[PDB]
Amino acid sequence: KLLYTSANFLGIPTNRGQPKIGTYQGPELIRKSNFFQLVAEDGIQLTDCGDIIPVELNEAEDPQRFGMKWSRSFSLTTLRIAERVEELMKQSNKSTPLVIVGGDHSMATGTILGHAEAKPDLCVLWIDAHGDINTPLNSASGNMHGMPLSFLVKELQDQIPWLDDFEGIKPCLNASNIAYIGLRDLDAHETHDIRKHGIAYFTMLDVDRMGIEAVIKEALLAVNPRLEKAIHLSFDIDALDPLVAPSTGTAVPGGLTLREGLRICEEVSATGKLSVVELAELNPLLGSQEDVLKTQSSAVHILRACLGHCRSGHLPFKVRNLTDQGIMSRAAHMQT
Amino acid sequence: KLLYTSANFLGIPTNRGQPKIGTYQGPELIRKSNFFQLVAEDGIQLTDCGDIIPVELNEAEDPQRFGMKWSRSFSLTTLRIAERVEELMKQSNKSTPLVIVGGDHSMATGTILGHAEAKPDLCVLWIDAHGDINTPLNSASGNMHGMPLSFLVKELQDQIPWLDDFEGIKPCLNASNIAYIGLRDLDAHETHDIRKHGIAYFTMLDVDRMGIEAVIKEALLAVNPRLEKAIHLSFDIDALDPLVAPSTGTAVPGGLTLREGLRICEEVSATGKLSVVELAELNPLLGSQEDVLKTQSSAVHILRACLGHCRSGHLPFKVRNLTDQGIMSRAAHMQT
Amino acid sequence: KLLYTSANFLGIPTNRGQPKIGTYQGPELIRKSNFFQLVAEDGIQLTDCGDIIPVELNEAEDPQRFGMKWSRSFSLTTLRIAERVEELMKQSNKSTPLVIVGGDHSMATGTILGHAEAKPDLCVLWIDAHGDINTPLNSASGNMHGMPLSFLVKELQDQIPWLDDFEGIKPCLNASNIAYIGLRDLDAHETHDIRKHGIAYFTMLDVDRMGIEAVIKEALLAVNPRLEKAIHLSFDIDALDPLVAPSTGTAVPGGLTLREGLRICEEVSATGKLSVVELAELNPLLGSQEDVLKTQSSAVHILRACLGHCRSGHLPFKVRNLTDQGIMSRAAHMQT
Ligand SMILES: N[C@@](CCCC[B-](O)(O)O)(C(=O)O)C1CCN(Cc2ccc(Cl)c(Cl)c2)CC1
Ligand SMILES: N[C@@](CCCC[B-](O)(O)O)(C(=O)O)C1CCN(Cc2ccc(Cl)c(Cl)c2)CC1
Ligand SMILES: N[C@@](CCCC[B-](O)(O)O)(C(=O)O)C1CCN(Cc2ccc(Cl)c(Cl)c2)CC1
Ligand SMILES: [Cl-]
Ligand SMILES: [Cl-]
Ligand SMILES: [Cl-]
Ligand SMILES: [Cs+]
Ligand SMILES: [Cs+]
Ligand SMILES: [Cs+]
Ligand SMILES: [Cs+]
Ligand SMILES: [Cs+]
Ligand SMILES: [Cs+]
Ligand SMILES: [Cs+]
Ligand SMILES: [Cs+]
Ligand SMILES: [Cs+]
Ligand SMILES: [Mn+2]
Ligand SMILES: [Mn+2]
Ligand SMILES: [Mn+2]
Ligand SMILES: [Mn+2]
Ligand SMILES: [Mn+2]
Ligand SMILES: [Mn+2]
Repeated sequence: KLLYTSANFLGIPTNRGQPKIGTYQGPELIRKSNFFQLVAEDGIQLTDCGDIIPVELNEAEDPQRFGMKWSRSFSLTTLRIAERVEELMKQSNKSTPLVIVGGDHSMATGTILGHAEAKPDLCVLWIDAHGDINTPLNSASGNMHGMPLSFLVKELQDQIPWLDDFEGIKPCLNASNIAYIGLRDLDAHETHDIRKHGIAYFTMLDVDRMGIEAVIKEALLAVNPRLEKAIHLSFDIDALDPLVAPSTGTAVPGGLTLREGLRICEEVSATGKLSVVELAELNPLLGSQEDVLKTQSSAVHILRACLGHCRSGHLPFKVRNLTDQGIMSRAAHMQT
Repeated sequence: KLLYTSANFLGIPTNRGQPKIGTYQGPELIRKSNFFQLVAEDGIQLTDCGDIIPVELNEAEDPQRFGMKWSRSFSLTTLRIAERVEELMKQSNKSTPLVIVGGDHSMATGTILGHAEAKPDLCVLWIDAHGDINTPLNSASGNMHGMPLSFLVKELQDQIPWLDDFEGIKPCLNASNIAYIGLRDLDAHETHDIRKHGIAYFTMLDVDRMGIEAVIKEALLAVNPRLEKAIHLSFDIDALDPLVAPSTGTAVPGGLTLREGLRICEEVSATGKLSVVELAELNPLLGSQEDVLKTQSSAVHILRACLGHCRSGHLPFKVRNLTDQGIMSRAAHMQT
Repeated sequence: KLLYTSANFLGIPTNRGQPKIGTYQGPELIRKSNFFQLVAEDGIQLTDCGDIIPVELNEAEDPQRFGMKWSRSFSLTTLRIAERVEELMKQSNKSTPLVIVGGDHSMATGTILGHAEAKPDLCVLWIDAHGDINTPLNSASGNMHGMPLSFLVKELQDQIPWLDDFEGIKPCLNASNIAYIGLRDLDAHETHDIRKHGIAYFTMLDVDRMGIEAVIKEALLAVNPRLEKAIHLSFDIDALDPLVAPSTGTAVPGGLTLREGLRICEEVSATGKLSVVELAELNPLLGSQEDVLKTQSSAVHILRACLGHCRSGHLPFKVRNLTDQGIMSRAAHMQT
């Protein structure tokens, strides 16, 4: 009765991809929730594989290079993440989805790198208000969480500056393997690159005009037309409207409703090809206590959908019956 | 110009169906609002018929039986409610809708029981995040507000334990007479029963895929295909998204928008068959002061829609004209 | 690459159209935001033309007349506004949109009056929870922000009382030139007038049944069928749901989502006929600090859409390239 009967859970508390402290508490926000319990109530066996420890260098060891902040912390963390994800995905080779909770979105360079080592023909569905595809000299901020796809996309490599410590970060994605949903705050140079190299993208304007059901269908058709490929689902929590996920660093008004979010994850889950889902940019240090609780529960419902939770209900494993307990029913009594 | 020119209002402050104190203040939350005034501004004559007094036994008088909490308080309250609703509906036999404000949802066993005495061929539209159809041995909580339909549905009576004090609670509904809208947190055994006995149900997944306009149409077609039957509309306020109804005991993210809620009620009202509407699970003791105000106003707009309020406007009874007052208009002056 | 390369910005801090203090701070709420900066980042040259000073008489100078509150302050302010807007629109005669930030909605009588002097064949798109078309003897409140269209519509002039100081407020609109979107709280006499004189109107019920995409299309077809006419877009911030614009004086539940709001403005902008947009009823003195921030940002995104901001992204003016900076790319290095 289950598409996935087992899953792995992994925390990655990245916080050097952007300057607001708190994304390192993202994984704990989910472990504190009722997520594990709810997943078990649906019959799925979920193993907590712990946390990856990011490499966090001090300032002297990691000065700006090409405007990037903490780029050596990033290159070392990226390789450490990729190694771990690769090994998790190879022991898994019904499939066993890996659920990753961040951490700021700079982690995706590592998770996709490692994922692609185990499954080189994968596709990527990127759910985000933002493109996360700035090349370093175009980044207005220097924040690495705004650049993680640019290092992975083969077509962009003539706009990435060479750095020795980045050598092991091999571009493993073709522009044709990525589709965006949720965009509403692209930088001009992101827009240029996306359109030039033909990356499939469905912005909130597309969601408004097409509806989320057509958008999901067209995104899957664009990068996984016959469901042949493993799916890496990279879900930025700020893809969702600030009304349901306020506790995140770069919140943008006019986002996906929670329900639109669930629909993306439900459809992706139902392909049977969900290989990795990562959830980025939870920051429980942002907003009120009630803000944190809203963001937490949105995250939990999103992750549950990813593992196959069905809003139209699940059947019980064992169907209970009164007579087995030696109890007299109303129907039985009315008979006698 | 009005489908219903008169209506009755009844409070039922049930609070022994679930453990959070405060649902007993639900009716007063609405009497304190501008509801009565707004209904009068549309030309509808609304009579406040007061409150039913629930039977609330002490612990010694009402211990657990088959895991149910406060089950004798429930059986006695159910009969008291049914008697009152029956008598209100028979004096009413244009029709006169009865508007009931709860109170936790355990009251529905009584309201439907009494309603069905006056109108035995009725149908039920159940608007809820939850199924409220757990049979007692499957209930994980023992809370009666999670069980009220199970006692009414004929097909379920071989899974209801016999209790003498429940004898007068006669199953008056066929599975074929009920349709759900809004579901998103069914228990596994609810799912089993609903599907086994073919109860029409439209979950939030159906609402996402079909749209609320098709959902309403299909729900009405399923249980009232030619508008021959009286309608009992049982509206749990937690059917609506927590963003618009936060002050309720079992809030579930991803609910109906207020507008989707209004559309259900507008269509149900416009059939001319709305016989009873009850609004359950208001708890003004939950949430901030602003939470309570949001929940209150959502409830008021919902109830107004039920009585035929039209968002596209109403015509005046008397059309006013300047000349009657002996006043010179701009047009008149420009003439002379 | 731009439909409008220049725009003017004008504040009108009206506050005598309604009794809650604070709408006079509306323009400053927007000047304090990042609006100007964001508009510049899209390549649009925006000139701040300052504020109009409303005429605010004391009580003795301005007693009630025909139940209207502050009607002489209104007539004098209306003429002062109209003169200023006219002169701004004539120097502008690619077109140069005028962006007006209120101020309560009583200002529209003046802005449309002056606009129509420069462009007499204009059409009006009125985005509002309310009709703002009460004639003075039908107004239950006496608040002028609830009456501004009634003075402009030729067909209504036999229901406007003559007042000498109103003589210069010439009715410049035909009922056939106006379309509403967003209505959900019409007064009965508004409903009567709208239907009698055939004013196009699309309420939230129409938005629910038709969807905003069809609604926009039909509104534009009704009053600007071949895009021949200049458009006056009069956007009441309370058209939007209180969840995204809480800081306004007459908030009504069940409004446009922010996204629906953006879609209206995006389509209106894209006609190339957007001549004036005014944004009314911001009140930063209402609600919490976070309420004010939500309302502010909703306003900013709305105004940006009006000037042609594209949620699917903009192309850069200058495309940057690594080699120009004498930097070695990853691709280049891999070659050698
Ligand atoms: N793209 C961003 C955000 C990336 C967020 C990372 B995510 O939360 O993981 O999706 C990034 O940091 O790369 C910024 C960049 C700056 N824009 C506004 C902007 C645009 C153009 C100019 Cl010239 C300037 Cl000065 C500012 C907002 C998004
Ligand atoms: N169905 C509920 C809620 C009924 C709310 C009553 B209403 O607010 O009037 O609609 C009820 O109380 O009957 C609960 C039951 C427990 N589930 C979660 C759950 C599911 C399965 C298991 Cl095994 C466990 Cl331990 C927990 C949530 C809804
Ligand atoms: N139309 C209103 C609001 C206008 C708001 C101006 B806006 O914020 O610029 O759109 C205005 O002030 O003109 C009121 C009038 C009173 N109704 C409720 C009502 C209806 C009928 C009667 Cl008989 C009574 Cl006593 C009350 C709400 C909107
Ligand atoms: Cl597209
Ligand atoms: Cl169905
Ligand atoms: Cl219409
Ligand atoms: Cs826990
Ligand atoms: Cs696109
Ligand atoms: Cs905080
Ligand atoms: Cs009252
Ligand atoms: Cs179903
Ligand atoms: Cs409280
Ligand atoms: Cs500023
Ligand atoms: Cs209409
Ligand atoms: Cs305040
Ligand atoms: Mn983002
Ligand atoms: Mn991101
Ligand atoms: Mn419920
Ligand atoms: Mn319920
Ligand atoms: Mn308004
Ligand atoms: Mn208005």
